[PDB]
Amino acid sequence: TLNGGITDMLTELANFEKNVSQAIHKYNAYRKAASVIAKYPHKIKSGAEAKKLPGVGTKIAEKIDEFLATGKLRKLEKIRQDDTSSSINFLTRVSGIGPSAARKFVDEGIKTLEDLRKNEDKLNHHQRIGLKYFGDFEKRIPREEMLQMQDIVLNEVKKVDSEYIATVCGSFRRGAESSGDMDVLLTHPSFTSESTKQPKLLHQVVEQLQKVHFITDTLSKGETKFMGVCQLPSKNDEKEYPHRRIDIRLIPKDQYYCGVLYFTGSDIFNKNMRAHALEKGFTINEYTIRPLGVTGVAGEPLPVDSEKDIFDYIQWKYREPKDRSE
DNA sequence: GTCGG
DNA sequence: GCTGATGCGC
DNA sequence: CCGACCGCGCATCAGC
Ligand SMILES: CC(C)(P(=O)(O)O)P(=O)(O)OP(=O)(O)OC[C@H]1O[C@@H](n2cnc3c(=O)[nH]c(N)nc32)C[C@@H]1O
Ligand SMILES: [Cl-]
Ligand SMILES: [Cl-]
Ligand SMILES: [Cl-]
Ligand SMILES: [Mg+2]
Ligand code: NA
Ligand code: NA
Ligand code: NA
Repeated sequence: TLNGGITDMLTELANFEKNVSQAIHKYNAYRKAASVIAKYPHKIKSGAEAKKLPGVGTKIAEKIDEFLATGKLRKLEKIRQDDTSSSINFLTRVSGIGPSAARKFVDEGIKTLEDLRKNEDKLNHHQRIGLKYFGDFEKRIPREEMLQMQDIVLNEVKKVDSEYIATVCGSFRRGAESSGDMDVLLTHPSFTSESTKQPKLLHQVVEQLQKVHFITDTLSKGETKFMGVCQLPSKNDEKEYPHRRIDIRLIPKDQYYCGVLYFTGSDIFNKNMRAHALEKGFTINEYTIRPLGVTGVAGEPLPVDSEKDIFDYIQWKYREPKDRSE
């Protein structure tokens, strides 16, 4: 929050480029600048000082000078007045509605919360649930609640098969005091990069979590990735808890470290680490770290037995999860 | 929008 | 039905 | 300059 004013601006500009402009790289350009500045241990005095950080160029430098002087950005002042941009930004806040669908809904006259609600028929399944829990999904989850959720998920998984290992990742693993949702990495001895000795491994877990009324809805579900909704149980006479988004990723047991690296994030940290990797001649995904041949084709997986091994391959000193929140 | 070759 | 490309999300 | 910008699971559609 040291340069919160500036970081909020950039994030607003990022969201604009992504939602309205559908300009993915401009979106990432702004988020990275915001990330880099949020990490800067000094209260930025000028755009010149900002431009020294990597990710901040000449354009963002001008904007930062304007913000510091007026306390705002004209470009944003106008954007907030443009009804189309405002409508598109709003709609995109519903899970399942992206830049394209948002713009299309607007063309059709579907622009508000009320509109969406009276037009459920025009929404696929995911959007339908996103609208259903529109309010809850914007609420934060206190670490205390994440802890209760962790307990339920681990114990229920333990009941299905004592050999399952569920690891809560995301901002939780990074030590945050509150998370936007719950991310669960899951492994089972039967599922390795070598073979799937048992079917429905993920399905069985989902089923059990639904059986105890923890998982309440499903946005999407496949053999290895579940995207849905969950809710902590409330006590007698106690108001129930908000519904929460939950992601469960089944990953080959032998590829745990690359998997937990991926799922721990942050997303920008991942983007930065993978980029640095390429420069170092390696390619990283949630399954493996491979070398880049002369041509450019990925080689065979390199041996990995800890997250640190991955860091070593790219010549980066290890960074604990708590320090990966970029 | 920013960066590196 | 399939594969491949596009949305959307992590 | 100007090309690259991480990598992938699932839902959905076009074309066959
Ligand atoms: C701060 C959070 C948004 P929250 O607390 O508000 O939930 P989070 O938990 O950090 O991220 P979230 O739940 O969206 O995705 C989980 C992880 O998936 C990885 N991940 C997400 N997006 C990407 C991406 O674009 N690329 C890669 N490689 N990994 C990603 C890194 C992410 O950490
Ligand atoms: Cl772009
Ligand atoms: Cl691994
Ligand atoms: Cl791979
Ligand atoms: Mg999360
Ligand atoms: Na810079
Ligand atoms: Na959305
Ligand atoms: Na998530």
